[PDB]
Amino acid sequence: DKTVRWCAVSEHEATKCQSFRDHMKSVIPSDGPSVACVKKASYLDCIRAIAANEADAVTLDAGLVYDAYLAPNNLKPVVAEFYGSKEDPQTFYYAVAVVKKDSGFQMNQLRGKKSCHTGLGRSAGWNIPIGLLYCDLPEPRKPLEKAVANFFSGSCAPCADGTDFPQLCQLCPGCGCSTLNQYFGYSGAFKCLKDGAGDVAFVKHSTIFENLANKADRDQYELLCLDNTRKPVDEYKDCHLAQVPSHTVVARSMGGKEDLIWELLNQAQEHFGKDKSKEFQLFSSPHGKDLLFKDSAHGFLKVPPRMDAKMYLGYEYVTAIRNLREGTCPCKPVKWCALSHHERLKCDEWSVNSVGKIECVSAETTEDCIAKIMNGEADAMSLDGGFVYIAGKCGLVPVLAENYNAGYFAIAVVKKSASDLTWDNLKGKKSCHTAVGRTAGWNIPMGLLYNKINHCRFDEFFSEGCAPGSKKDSSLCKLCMGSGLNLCEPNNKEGYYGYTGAFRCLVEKGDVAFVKHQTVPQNTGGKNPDPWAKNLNEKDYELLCLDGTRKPVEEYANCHLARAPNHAVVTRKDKEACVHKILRQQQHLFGSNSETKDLLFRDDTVCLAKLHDRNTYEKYLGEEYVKAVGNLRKCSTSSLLEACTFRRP
Ligand SMILES: [Fe+3]
Ligand SMILES: [Fe+3]
Repeated sequence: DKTVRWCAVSEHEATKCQSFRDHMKSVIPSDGPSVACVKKASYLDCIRAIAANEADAVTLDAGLVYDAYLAPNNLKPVVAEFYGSKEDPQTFYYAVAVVKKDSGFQMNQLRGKKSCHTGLGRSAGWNIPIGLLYCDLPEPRKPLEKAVANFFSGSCAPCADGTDFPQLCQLCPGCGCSTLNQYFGYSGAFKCLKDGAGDVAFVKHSTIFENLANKADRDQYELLCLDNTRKPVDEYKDCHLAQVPSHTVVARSMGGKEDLIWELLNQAQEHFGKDKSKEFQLFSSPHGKDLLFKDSAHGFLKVPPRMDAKMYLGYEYVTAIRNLREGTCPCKPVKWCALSHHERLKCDEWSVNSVGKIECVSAETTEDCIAKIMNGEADAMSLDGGFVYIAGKCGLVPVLAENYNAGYFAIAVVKKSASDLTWDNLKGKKSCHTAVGRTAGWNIPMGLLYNKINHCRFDEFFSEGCAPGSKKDSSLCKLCMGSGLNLCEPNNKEGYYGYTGAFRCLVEKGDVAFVKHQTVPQNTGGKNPDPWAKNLNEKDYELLCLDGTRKPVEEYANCHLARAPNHAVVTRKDKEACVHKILRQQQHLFGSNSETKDLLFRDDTVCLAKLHDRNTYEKYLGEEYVKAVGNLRKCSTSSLLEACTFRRP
């Protein structure tokens, strides 16, 4: 059977679920998904049922999505309710901290201020703010209301115990837990700020726009960011305390049945969704409100499959809630991300030589490493410019660049014999790329080549090639040299992967190689002893310049496609300051003063530079690069980038 066992937490939810079940059978062919209605006492019993393989799916709030993920349940998000409507599906809400312009403080200065909360136990209003501020709270931090009452000088915390902690109702005496209180609710908390009662209001990114219709009024307010700066209120996407998902269907991490759950719900919304006018309505019921799904929902979106819970909730939210539940308070060692066996051992004795200042975490892919940096499992790692872009869209920032001497050059290399080749028409020719998605091998070359054909389906412009990372059936995987599962894979077990592998690809079967400027010289004249390169001379190879001419290899300065942003270290903004510092020390202690090739960093790197003002993926790579990458993402297959862009379209 292709049955999805849906978990209800009430008799009304069960009744609607049974109706859901019956109407599906009139709509879905017998070879398709069906529904079964398991009923439990609570969302946690549902979570446990799903993990115990007694049910498959339930819809939860962000707090429960965290519970569902914790061991031993290990559930993940698979489908997302969206709101607003089809044009612009709203899946998340942002918890923000609104303040008045020129009030002169930031998040790390909230102690002593007057606070406005939507209500005790509420999320944007209480749980999130308090969870981020937890370790700033005075001890003892239990009971939490007492700690909060000894942190802000006075507050309006609706439904707080004003009798034992009157500070929490100074701005709304009695702490009224109803709209009878003027400072209650999302709109009430903002009023507490607007009226001058308080200095900050913990609400949602939308509260302000729903209570002030004119931009002139809104310009008198700002948001507190966690980097201890401020931004305007229409920039909440870059200045919030947490990005929270409104309503999320969860399922087993292994054992699914993600694919059926989506097929079921996708066809459910197509026949019974918003404004479908049937006897049965997926987003309402006469039996009660918000059964199975929120009544205000407009449809379902499929959660990208790379997404796990910690990634879907986000670093900030997870930090907040984790603090409230564990209650554990503390520059601490940098946890570096290693991608392979050889990289790991190099890291391991970097950790021993460091006397603790650097620990080592290992993952199997770069994107798995970035995911660990995002969610806290790891801290830093060095990345090609094409991966810092991905790391940027995912919320990370660059802390340091690799200097080898403005960075390295992206050159297109050709065999001198074949002298018909010019940059102006390589159409129908054999191409060699380091890997799809990287500066020299793809982003720059295919960036420029995107402008002159107006599309990124490059397996049709070129005849064939090796671009490790393309779908293994593509014409840009036919020249690759890996055997078995390694054919065309973007790692070492594909011989044509990397700067030099792409040049080897040119030597043995390609017509042009997109590569850095030091690659040909460093792999010719016997400098590389492996048979394929040992007897090569760099004079047999030329570079294609953009004007349309050709030029020898060692005068790349006048014959390059563009300047390439240097590789860079990336981390979370909440560790930018400490990763910079740890590393620079570890550099004049182990710098220019890898056992195989280029572990952790490229060994030709001489020092790690700081960027001053270019600590953003947009300001480090430059506008013309991100514009190019933006054009090539249309044809990109990066599952991690698909997850991060789901959170930030
Ligand atoms: Fe709420
Ligand atoms: Fe690179």
